[PDB]
Amino acid sequence: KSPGDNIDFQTTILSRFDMIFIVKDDHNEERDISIANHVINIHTGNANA
Amino acid sequence: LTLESLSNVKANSYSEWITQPNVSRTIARELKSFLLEYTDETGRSVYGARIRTLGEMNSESLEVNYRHLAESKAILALFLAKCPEEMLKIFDLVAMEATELHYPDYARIHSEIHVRISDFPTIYSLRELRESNLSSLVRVTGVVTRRTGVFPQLKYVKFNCLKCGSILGPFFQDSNEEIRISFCTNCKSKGPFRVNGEKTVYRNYQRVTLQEAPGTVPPGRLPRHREVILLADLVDVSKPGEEVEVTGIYKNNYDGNLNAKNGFPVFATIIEANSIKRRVFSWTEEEEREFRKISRDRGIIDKIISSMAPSIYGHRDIKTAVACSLFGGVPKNVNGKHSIRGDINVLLLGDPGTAKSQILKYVEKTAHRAVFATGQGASAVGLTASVRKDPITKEWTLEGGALVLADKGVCLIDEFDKMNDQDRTSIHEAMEQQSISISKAGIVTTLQARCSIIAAANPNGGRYNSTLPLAQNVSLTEPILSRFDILCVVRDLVDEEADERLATFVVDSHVRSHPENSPIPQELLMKYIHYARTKIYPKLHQMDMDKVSRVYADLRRESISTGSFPITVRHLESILRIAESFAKMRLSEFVSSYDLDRAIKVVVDSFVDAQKVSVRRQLRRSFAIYTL
Ligand SMILES: Nc1ncnc2c1ncn2[C@@H]1O[C@H](COP(=O)(O)OP(=O)(O)OP(O)(O)=S)[C@@H](O)[C@H]1O
Ligand SMILES: [Mg+2]
Ligand SMILES: [Zn+2]
Repeated sequence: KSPGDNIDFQTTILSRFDMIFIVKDDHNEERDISIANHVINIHTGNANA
Repeated sequence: LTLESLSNVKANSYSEWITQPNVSRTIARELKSFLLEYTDETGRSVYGARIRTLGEMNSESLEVNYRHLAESKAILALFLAKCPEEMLKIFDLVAMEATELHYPDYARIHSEIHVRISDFPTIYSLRELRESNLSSLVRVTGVVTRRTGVFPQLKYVKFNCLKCGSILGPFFQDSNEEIRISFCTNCKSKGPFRVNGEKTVYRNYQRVTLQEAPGTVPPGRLPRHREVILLADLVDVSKPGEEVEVTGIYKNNYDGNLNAKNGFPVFATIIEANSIKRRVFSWTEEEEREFRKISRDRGIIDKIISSMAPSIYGHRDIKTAVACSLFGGVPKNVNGKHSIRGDINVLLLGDPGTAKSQILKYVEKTAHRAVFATGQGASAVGLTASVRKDPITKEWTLEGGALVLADKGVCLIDEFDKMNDQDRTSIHEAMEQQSISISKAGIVTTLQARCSIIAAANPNGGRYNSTLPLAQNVSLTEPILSRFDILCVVRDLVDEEADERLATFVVDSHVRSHPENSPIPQELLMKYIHYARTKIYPKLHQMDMDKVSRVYADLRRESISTGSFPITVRHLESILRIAESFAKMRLSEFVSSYDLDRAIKVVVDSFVDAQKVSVRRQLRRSFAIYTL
């Protein structure tokens, strides 16, 4: 689908913004292992230190 | 005079008889003898122990049983029943002297001891108070509707004279009528005297409306209501909505020029409360040891699962979600910059007749700060913050709503589907920011709404359709559906054995309830939940990170392959939060591996059962290792 086909509004608001960011789910093991470890260190307290 | 001389009366009325100084001093002496010499033939003086207890607790309330006085001096009990006001004043003085017999410095601390008569025999409903009960002691039951704030009423009234500035002596304010002084005794003038509040002493005052309890009212009749005045020590005792029993003097409220609308010389009636009796999440030193003893059992958690809603049968995963929501995780804020929510939000989506409302009522009974609200209903606390002006009081008040009111607690929203737009927005903000921002009537602020939410909903069309996924069965949109940690879909599929056991359970519940006819006890369980919520705060350590990260990728790649709605990071956070909630039921300071496995089971079961049946068949076989 087009980027204006996924928005639930007109395409003029997209031109109205200064910087748009299309944020992805990369859907692979090498990234979500790192994300899972980051969140576990957040919950543990290592990331605070 | 003697007791037999007290039996005979000479004055026209009982009140004039007690008003005489000789009868008053005789009654004072007899009450002193009764208070100092009453024993229950067991060698102990209960009233001396009561005086010692009230002295050591620094309290102005003395509980005197009516049957003790009736057995001791029946004529004084009859005098108290007929003319309670001045005899209570006499026994106030007597009890004060009895207290000063033990503690000689108690007068400067209090200078007032209130005697509370308990176990009055005659029982009256509010619908049977009549002409004969005026200026007499009545014991009436009922439900408190609403109560006023605590106001200062003048007790020891002190004046000053405008002519000379001299400050006059203190005078006792009778509760019946206003007192006034006409002389100065310094400049000998009848000039305008003014009450100065800095040297005037006050008592507390409350006004409480009591209605007849709706269970006891005759069929066609409306519940009668009376108004009860609570004095200094009895203020803020009975909260509205509870059945209470008040003993007090039934008397007339005096008003100017009577009532012009009636055209008849009609007075209103009040009850000046003598005693209040109620017809608590405090753990003692033995209670915490009992909690530690019951926590060290290996199968404690399952017992809590078996303790959730005994009247509800067979919904074990729903009860597990209830236990997780009641105990809850721990909130956290790493470096102040990043906040992780620490309470489990449970959505019970079910067909009619799956007893979701009874589960909500059970949680309302069990939880500490539980607030019940609904979308379609009217006579309930709203979910939206507001600034409301009373039409009569003309006072602007800030209502935080059910979400702010359930802070550090649980909010139970029945009928989550037919909510309106403002309540949906309130729920969305209360789950995103855990706060509610108001800009109304010049008030711009934010209110903390750190509340767990246990919501109940009906699917679209009255049935869950397993062919369609969850989002198409519920009117709730994707962001509000994603905020729930446990997502219990319950459906009443036809199973013969399950139907037989359910029907047996319900019919047995009816036949136990007829008027002619291993679970933890509820009282222990409620304090256990409060204790585990308020003192445990579990924590997970670093060497378990290799398995949660493993199983996270294991669910994510399978969710990609199967093609359902994706597993995000929030499912991992829900795992880690449900683990911390399960660890609280063990009263454990750390998170164990079986704890994490049970949380993973809960999250996997909650994610699988909300799917299309094609997704269900693959996901059940792929995640068989984690469901076990
Ligand atoms: N599993 C069950 N165990 C015991 N009683 C049950 C069970 N399921 C239904 N009931 C009874 O059936 C009735 C259903 O009442 P509700 O709790 O109001 O049902 P509901 O789940 O709230 O569905 P609604 O009202 O359409 S939202 C009550 O009398 C329950 O006691
Ligand atoms: Mg219901
Ligand atoms: Zn004067």
